[PDB]
Amino acid sequence: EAETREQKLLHSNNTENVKSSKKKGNGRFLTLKPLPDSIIQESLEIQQGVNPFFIGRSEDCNCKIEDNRLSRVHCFIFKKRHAVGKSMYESPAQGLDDIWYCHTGTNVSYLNNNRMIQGTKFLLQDGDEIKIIWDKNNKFVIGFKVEINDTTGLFNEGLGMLQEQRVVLKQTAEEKDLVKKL
Repeated sequence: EAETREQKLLHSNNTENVKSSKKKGNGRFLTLKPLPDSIIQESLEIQQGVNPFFIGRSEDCNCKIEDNRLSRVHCFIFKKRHAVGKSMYESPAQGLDDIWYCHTGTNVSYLNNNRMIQGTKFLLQDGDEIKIIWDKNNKFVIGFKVEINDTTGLFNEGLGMLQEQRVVLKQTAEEKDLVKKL
């Protein structure tokens, strides 16, 4: 209980939160945690792989990294079905969904160790510290930390199942003829 019962708004204690004042994870998959080394500092939340989740100096992106070096829609993250490797394989992965970091601005964004060169795409993983921007010449880096908290049906449960087999992939499908408009 908490209130006399039915008055401010209605029903059981805190209405047992049917619509729920609380929520957390109602459609969240990744929490972008920018660190202090990055001009940004806190934690963002990409909803269940918004697909796509742009990010840059233009709020038009699914997020906002307020960083001048960003050319508006500076970087462009995407999300889609894992899609098993083309050929061979034994147990595919129908369903699930992989993420795709893809820089599209005029500059370059990256993923821990893979430097993208605009209009480029790349795969993302859990705890994948990314860097929307990186200009050591004038002390300006956007250190970020991809933190997958859901991983419900996320293929590979988000955990970079590898040691060294994921390099930046140039654009594709014209930013899927959808991210190409930014």
